[PDB]
Amino acid sequence: MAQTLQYVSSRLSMLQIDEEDLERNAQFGKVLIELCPLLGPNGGSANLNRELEETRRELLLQRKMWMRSEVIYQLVQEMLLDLQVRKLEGSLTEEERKFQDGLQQCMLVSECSRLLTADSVPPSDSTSILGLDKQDLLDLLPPNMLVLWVRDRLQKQLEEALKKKCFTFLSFHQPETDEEGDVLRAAKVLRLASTLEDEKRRLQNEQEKHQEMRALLEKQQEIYPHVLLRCLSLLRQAASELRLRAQSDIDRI
Amino acid sequence: MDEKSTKIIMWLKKMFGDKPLPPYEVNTRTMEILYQLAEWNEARDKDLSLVTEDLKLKSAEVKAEAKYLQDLLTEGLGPSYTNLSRMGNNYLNQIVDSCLALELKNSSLSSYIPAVNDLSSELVAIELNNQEMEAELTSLRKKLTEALVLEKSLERDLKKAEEQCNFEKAKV
Amino acid sequence: KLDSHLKELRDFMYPEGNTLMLTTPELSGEFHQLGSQLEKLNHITVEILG
Amino acid sequence: SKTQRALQKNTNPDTDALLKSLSDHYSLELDEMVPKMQRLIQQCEKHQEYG
Amino acid sequence: HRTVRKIEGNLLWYQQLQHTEAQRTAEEEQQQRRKQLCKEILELRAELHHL
Amino acid sequence: NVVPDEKLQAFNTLKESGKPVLDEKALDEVLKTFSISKVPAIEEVAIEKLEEEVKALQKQKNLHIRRRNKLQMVESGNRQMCLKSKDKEEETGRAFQEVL
Repeated sequence: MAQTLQYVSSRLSMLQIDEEDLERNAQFGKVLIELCPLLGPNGGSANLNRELEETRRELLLQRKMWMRSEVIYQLVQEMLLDLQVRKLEGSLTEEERKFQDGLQQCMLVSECSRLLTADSVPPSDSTSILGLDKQDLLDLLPPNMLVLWVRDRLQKQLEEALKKKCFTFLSFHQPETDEEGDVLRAAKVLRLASTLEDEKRRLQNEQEKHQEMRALLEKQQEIYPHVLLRCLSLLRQAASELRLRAQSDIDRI
Repeated sequence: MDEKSTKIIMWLKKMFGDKPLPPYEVNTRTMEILYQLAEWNEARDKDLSLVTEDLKLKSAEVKAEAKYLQDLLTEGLGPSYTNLSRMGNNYLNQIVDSCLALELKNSSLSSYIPAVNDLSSELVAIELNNQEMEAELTSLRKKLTEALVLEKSLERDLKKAEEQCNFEKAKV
Repeated sequence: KLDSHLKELRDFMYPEGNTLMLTTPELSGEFHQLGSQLEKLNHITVEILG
Repeated sequence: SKTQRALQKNTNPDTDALLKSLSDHYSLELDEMVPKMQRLIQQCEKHQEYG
Repeated sequence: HRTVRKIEGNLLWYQQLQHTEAQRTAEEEQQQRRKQLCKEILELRAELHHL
Repeated sequence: NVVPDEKLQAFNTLKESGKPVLDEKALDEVLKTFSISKVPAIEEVAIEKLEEEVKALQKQKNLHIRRRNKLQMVESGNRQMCLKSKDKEEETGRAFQEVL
């Protein structure tokens, strides 16, 4: 019976069920045990919880794909901003300037091309903004030799930027790593995501422990006052019935 | 009582489906517990349905945006942005996986920094709170043990005292 | 409050800390002294009659 | 509420009332009984001298 | 069975208690250091909260 | 039904120690309060644990100081970048007026 209570209390943390309830109502306890699998740990229906977990997995996959692209996009924007700032400080080499101008122009053309191509359905009849077609924008691209050069150079710059960003993530999470060589930092970066997941898991475990301890504390706070009252009742009996009455009569005689 | 009873029976029928409802002791207390449980389940089922539908919508929206960004980058940077070196891909995966682990809106430092700080602060805060609660549990357990010992000692002393009083009463 | 009530009643009933006291210690001491003195008086009386 | 109800059922007599009764009874014994016993002790000592 | 539970239960209980107490006697001597460490911990928590 | 000679001796010692032997009811009440789980004997925060805590809090303090410094660097860097970005906005604003 104690096992049934523990099981039901762990799964149905909201139910205030005492041992007296299950002792007086044995068939009711069976019903609760049968209900526990049908009810998820959070009080929701098991089917709906399963559906929710499936839908969450799907979202995580899509998000992973989106994030991959988003990281690259952001890095490129950051790179462009950095090169722009250096261009204004007069510290940019002529090659860097050409690269910066070429890359900025390629991205801009691409962004604007898309503004025009509302992937909508060919309607052979849709009026473009300002009457511009995709081809009108492609003409504003730098010469094909410069575009290929910019794309080849970008790969090396992107990997360096990815490295710099990873090192920054690591440096913030583990500032002690800033005193370590690039090889050791690269090794630690390869574990960074797993370390963060572990820390998150640790937090979840500590929260569960907290809830358990809290449940125990509440039980003890329920039993303690009753025990004090029983002691008080015994002392009252000794004082009123024995000392003030029985013993006082004896002493007089 | 008749309305709550109807709600419980309907709810149990829904939960157990085609399986015959198991016989249980129908008393005021069992009905109250079942009723609270039924209300809680119904309210949670509603919340979970709304969350599940929203996540489906969000999954579609994220997919659409992913396609957009991929196309933008392919057209702007060429197919070569996807041909990163093994180490480059590893770095990219680690950033992505770190961001997913912290449930971030984006890969910016403005998002990563506060997330890491919050995770660290929450972990310490909860660990301290658990230590404090452990001390309180130990302290109360001691108080409870002392009180229980006292209760037994008082029961003994009272019995002895009652015997002694009876003996003296006989002498008197 | 419960703890305070319990401590106050207990202190009163257990003055020497170890034994439940039903009689006032001062009174218990006097009974013993009076019993002893009466025993002496009874000896003297028996001795004189004898 | 359960603990308060248990305190009210177990409260005849009120712990404060009971402590007062106990303290009064203690004072009564010291003022009346203890001196009476001392007087009797003294009387017994005089009777011994009479012997 | 009843006697065995009683015996084992009490032993278990007091074992748990003693274990809890024995740990304490050693502890009185270490009290000044405990107060100092507690003071230091409070000071460090306050500093951590400010940071 | 078997009580080893060791437990019997231990119990007799407990009886001799003058500690009240808890009746079955009392034991049930108190033992309920006992989570089977190995809650490790609260190793009474051994001065060592407090010391460990002080060490752990010092480590945390050092960490927060390092992270604050890093944040201040990132913040200064971003502030500079934000000012320069405003200059870009002004340059691009001029180029846009030329096109108009």
